[PDB]
Order: sequence, then C-alpha cells, then structure tokens
Amino acid sequence: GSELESAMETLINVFHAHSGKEGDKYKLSKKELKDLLQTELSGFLDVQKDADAVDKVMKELDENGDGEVDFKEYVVLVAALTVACNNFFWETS
Amino acid sequence: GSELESAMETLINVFHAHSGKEGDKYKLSKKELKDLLQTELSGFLDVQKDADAVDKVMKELDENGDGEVDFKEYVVLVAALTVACNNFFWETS
Amino acid sequence: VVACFRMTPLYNLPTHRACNMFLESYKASWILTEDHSFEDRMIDDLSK
Ligand SMILES: [Ca+2]
Ligand SMILES: [Ca+2]
Ligand SMILES: [Ca+2]
Ligand SMILES: [Ca+2]
Repeated sequence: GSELESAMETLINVFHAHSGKEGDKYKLSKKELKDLLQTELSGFLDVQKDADAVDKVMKELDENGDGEVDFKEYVVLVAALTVACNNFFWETS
Repeated sequence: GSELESAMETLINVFHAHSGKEGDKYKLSKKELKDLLQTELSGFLDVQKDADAVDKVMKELDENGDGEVDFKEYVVLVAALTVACNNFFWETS
Repeated sequence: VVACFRMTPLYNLPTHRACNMFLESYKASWILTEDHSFEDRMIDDLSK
C-alpha cells in the first residue's frame, strides 16, 4: 500500500535529524555525514577507521563541488549500498 | 541507524516479492513492474492511470532494453524521486 | 564499494575533450619517445 512511502519517510526523518543537530539544518555537510554514518551503520562500515576517508568520499559524492552532500546523491549512494548488501547476501554460501 | 538498515531491508523485501510474483527469477517484467508500482506507492504514483507513462518507464528503466529490471536501476531512480518529493515539499511545495 | 561507485568513466566523456587529451598523451609517450638522430647527417651535408 504505502510501505515504500513509510521507508522513505523514515529515511527522511533519520538523515534530516542527523543533519540538523550537527550543522546546516537540512543538507549533509562533511561532519554531519561522518557522525551520521557512525549513527547509521555499525559492524559493516569500513569508513570508521579514518574520517579523511569520509572527507574524500564526500568530495566525490559532491561532484557538484560544493562540499555538501545532496539528498539525491546520498540516497543514490545508499541505494548502491543496498546493492552491496544484496551482493553480500548472495556471497553468503 | 538500524532503522535505515531496515528501510533497505524493506526495499529488498518488496523487490523480491514482485520479482517472483510472476516468476521472473529476480527481475521485474512489465506486468510485475506495473503491479508492484501501484501496490507500493498508492497515490502519488500512477501505472494503471498512465499506461503511456508505464511504457516510457519500461524503456527508461530498461536502458539495457531487457524489459526486466534488477535491483540497481529502480533503487537508484525510484529512491531519488521518492525522496526528492518531500525535499521539494519543504523547499517550496 | 564506495571507493569504486564513483567510477569516473572515460567512455562517457565527450568526444572533443577525449580527443584533446589523446593528442596530449600521444605526444607525451609515442612522439617524444621516438628517437631520431639527424645531427651527424645534417652536419656532414652542410660541411660538404
Ligand atoms: Ca546540513
Ligand atoms: Ca554534492
Ligand atoms: Ca522478477
Ligand atoms: Ca532493464
């Protein structure tokens, strides 16, 4: 019915809440994104070791060259991470 | 957080549901895709109401031209649009 | 995985920009490496 809408609105709540507390209320700055990911995923992320890796991934993820991660870009990347997790599921054997 | 993880999990659940609904292995035929769409997003989305849109979306989703959709394509584009809707809502409407 | 999601592909690049860099690369490797020794011939011919 509206379960994908539920998932999408949960996504919105989470990343907006993680943006606001740390920086500009809406978009995803570098520090916002770093703490956000820390909040988001544990036991799977390899970016935890270095925040400079977060910085450079932010630099790429900001092909627009503004230093702030757009919502569309972030959602497409986390969709690629869904891709990676499904690949993980298949790799399991 | 783990809630966002569960959001990806919900995406995967809904995908595999209609990938096997018509038995299309793990990939959405035109019919599976249509039924999927009007199931997950009742309202803002239209497939039955807009069959020409369904056909154009068949071509656009299937840039490869296979006519079937795997996880990467729709996750990217559908996530982008469905999240950007509310971003526009906040911005202006 | 995010290290490669960028993927910065060459095949998507516009033709003119790709050609402009191809000329640079070709000049840098092939033409520059190519070795021609004409000094001896030129000096002998001029001296004669
Ligand atoms: Ca922000
Ligand atoms: Ca950006
Ligand atoms: Ca299928
Ligand atoms: Ca396709």
